[PDB]
Amino acid sequence: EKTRVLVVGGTGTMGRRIVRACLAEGHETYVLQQPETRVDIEKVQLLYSYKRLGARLIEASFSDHQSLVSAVKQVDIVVAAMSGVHFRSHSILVQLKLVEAIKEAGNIKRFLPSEFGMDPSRMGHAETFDQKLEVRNAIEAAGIPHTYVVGACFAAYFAGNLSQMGTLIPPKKKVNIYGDGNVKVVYVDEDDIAEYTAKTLDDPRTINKTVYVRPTENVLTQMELVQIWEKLTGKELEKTNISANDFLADIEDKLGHFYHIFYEGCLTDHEVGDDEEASKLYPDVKYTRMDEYLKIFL
Amino acid sequence: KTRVLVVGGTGTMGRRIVRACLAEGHETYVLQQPETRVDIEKVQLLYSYKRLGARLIEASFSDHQSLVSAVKQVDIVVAAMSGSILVQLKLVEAIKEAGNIKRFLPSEFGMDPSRMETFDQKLEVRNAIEAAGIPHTYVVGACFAAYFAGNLSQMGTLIPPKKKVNIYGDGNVKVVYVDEDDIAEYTAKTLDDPRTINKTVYVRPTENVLTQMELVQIWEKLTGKELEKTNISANDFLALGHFYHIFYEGCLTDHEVGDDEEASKLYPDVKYTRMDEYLKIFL
Repeated sequence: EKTRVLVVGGTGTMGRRIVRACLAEGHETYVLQQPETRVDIEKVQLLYSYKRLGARLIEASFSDHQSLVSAVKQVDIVVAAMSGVHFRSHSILVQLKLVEAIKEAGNIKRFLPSEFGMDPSRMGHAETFDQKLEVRNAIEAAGIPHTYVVGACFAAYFAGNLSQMGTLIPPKKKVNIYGDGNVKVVYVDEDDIAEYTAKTLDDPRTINKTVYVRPTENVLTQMELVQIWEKLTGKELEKTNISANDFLADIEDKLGHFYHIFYEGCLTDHEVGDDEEASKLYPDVKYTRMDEYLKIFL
Repeated sequence: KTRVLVVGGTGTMGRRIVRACLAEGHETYVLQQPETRVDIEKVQLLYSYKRLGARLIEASFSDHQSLVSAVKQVDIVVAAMSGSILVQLKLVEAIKEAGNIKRFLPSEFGMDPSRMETFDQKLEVRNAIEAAGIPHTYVVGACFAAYFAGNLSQMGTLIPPKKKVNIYGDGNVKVVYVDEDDIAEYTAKTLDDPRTINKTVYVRPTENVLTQMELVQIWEKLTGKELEKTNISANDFLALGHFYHIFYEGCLTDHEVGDDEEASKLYPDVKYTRMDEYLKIFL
């Protein structure tokens, strides 16, 4: 009656939260560990800390198809979390090795690919979305049941820096505001994305569906967010409004993923049913409001 | 209540010291240099310290006055380098200029550079420390278990061998194997202990003075399997560097230490991790 979950990418920013959420939810949790992590002091100490909490380590490589199928047949569900900072420009596409291994094994009840972000296929008029769309097309062709978890703006990347580029912590005097800071955004603590992911991966209501992560009180414009900050610090920030016009679309150096969120409005340009939204399907997840999220920075 | 500034608090050894200081009750400070603000792993780490009670001090190593400013906020400075050992000299000159530091522990937790390229560097740092007048403690004398024990002292890996193990020599050369968290804990009990001021403290928990063969058979008792041993002579050992002094010349226990200078006897309430227990997580 307990679900066996394999987390692929268990040592990344988002991967490690999913490993810990799956353990906190009672899942028998398996963590893919590649051959090349036996020389990496922080990856070994990280992987073996999951073991202390009950996880299991299964070694396999992505280049080695039999070790991948040998790996996914020890589990019921596969979650991939393969984007950001310990990954590469194309390691989303490496999930096609996983889909081809999952189909050969036949036992997989669900596959949750690396999707935690803007819903691609809402992005036909803008590549990250093409790699994620190609991984979905392979999932669906192979007949693997899926959940896509989408719709979130990572708080460590857009909230803790007041949506400032160039930094991950609040600025001391200035803040650039995009447009009129009037575009609604969905700032979410990545731990909440991970907890929602671990509650949904075996919920029968979400099989072969998309699950939007939009906890209501954290739907917030950028100026509403920096006003949660200004209030906490008691200090009003100097605000340069940046117009849609001012367009780095040319050969300086970076994204313009920012333009999709803070100008297009594309995280909140589509109402969500309460049968498609994570805060509503899992109301027991006391998600982190952004006034509490930011307090750690004062 | 001692205040402690931990320089290098995001390294593998620094981060254990920050947590050991906070656990002992010290008022622990960690530097956050300006290069940190784009690095997500350092940022998660640093603010995970704030959540446990530590305070961050913004400063940079190329701006002398913020280091001076940073060491004035605190009584004791512990450096732990893993990120370059000679940047402790800039630290030494700021600690001179601020004059308020009761004690400096420089980055030294490996093997003692008086037996003794990183030791010309550790000794240059010591001579700056003692030229400058700064009361000091040198915590030395240990093989970190994550580099020499979990792998049963195999090179190229950090997890134990499946079926073949290499034995250096007869494997009857005594080595000292210490969990790095006990190095951090000892480092936290010692930084303000009146007896270790201007002394050198040896981390040599007696039950973890082991030959490589004795360690390989702590593993053989846990698993109940015998590994295939290939004995590798001194001369066959050819391309650390450091493996040859530790395992063929026995550098870690040429000198027998007194109970006045050794952490497990100065602090016997520290129930250090034995290798029969450190290795359990790998089965």
